[PDB]
Amino acid sequence: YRYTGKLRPHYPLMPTRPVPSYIQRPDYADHPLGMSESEQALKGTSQIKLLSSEDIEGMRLVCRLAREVLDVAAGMIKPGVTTEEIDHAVHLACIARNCYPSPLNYYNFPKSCCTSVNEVICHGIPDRRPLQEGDIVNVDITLYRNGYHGDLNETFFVGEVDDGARKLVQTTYECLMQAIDAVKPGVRYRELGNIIQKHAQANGFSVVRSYCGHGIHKLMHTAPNVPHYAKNKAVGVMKSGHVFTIEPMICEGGWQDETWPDGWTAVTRDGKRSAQFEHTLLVTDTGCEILTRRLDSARPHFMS
Ligand SMILES: CCCC(CCC)[C@H](N)P(=O)(O)O
Ligand SMILES: [Co+2]
Ligand SMILES: [Co+2]
Ligand SMILES: [K+]
Repeated sequence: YRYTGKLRPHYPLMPTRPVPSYIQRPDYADHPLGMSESEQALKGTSQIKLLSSEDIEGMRLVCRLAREVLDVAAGMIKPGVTTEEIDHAVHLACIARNCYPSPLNYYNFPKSCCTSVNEVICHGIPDRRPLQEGDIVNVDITLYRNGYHGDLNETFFVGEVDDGARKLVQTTYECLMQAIDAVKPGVRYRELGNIIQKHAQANGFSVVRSYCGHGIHKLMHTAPNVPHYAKNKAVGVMKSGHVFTIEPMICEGGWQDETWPDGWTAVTRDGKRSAQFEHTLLVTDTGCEILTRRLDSARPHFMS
């Protein structure tokens, strides 16, 4: 394998972290290949679930807890801390909240969160590499509680970063907020990518195409599929009761991605940097509730 950038995996990994048996587990947790019976059963569906009041409560809770855990991880970002150390803290933080770390054994994913440094687009595996001054790092948190998953991520600065890093992360955040702002009943899911690409491109960045936002509730990933690029073919129209994510990945260079031989780590083919933010959103009668919103600050971590 020829790496696309300077980053390399830092192995061996610590042995897999166990979750106490009293934490309720999603169906794939114990599947030998980490496959989900219920996602298999609904694979290929276009029908978007209208959540019940009890579902909405379940989603509010799990998403609030996911936010808390992401916030635990943000508090750790600094030069010298390994992504593994971050994952350990995130794993304990999930357990402490009576939640299962959703990524753990999802299609055999080895860790409890995704850490994506620099040219990693998404799904980086926490490992022995210490964070370095000037890195950007996304931490992606997904938690599972009482039958519900809650999904969010933020990109962070590691010490002082260059102007190019500032601009990429800022623009990425602005792309997310511009898309969220459009969400309300009657809007086509395919329109969000127009908004995202328009802003990214205006700033000289490209929009990853291979990974999309998604419905989320009882399944981790389900309808609708939500592309972040312009003129996509997404099916569906927003209605009050819909729950989905928007999670744009934006890049310094080209949009093209490839996967490391670990089967997960998605990197820019050119080796240039990529940033992402993600919220889980509930469509309301009037607009949208940001279920994974920070409660104790109006701003994401990179802005302070
Ligand atoms: C590799 C795992 C993928 C998933 C989380 C897994 C439950 C991510 N949080 P995503 O949907 O890519 O935001
Ligand atoms: Co996520
Ligand atoms: Co997601
Ligand atoms: K990245």
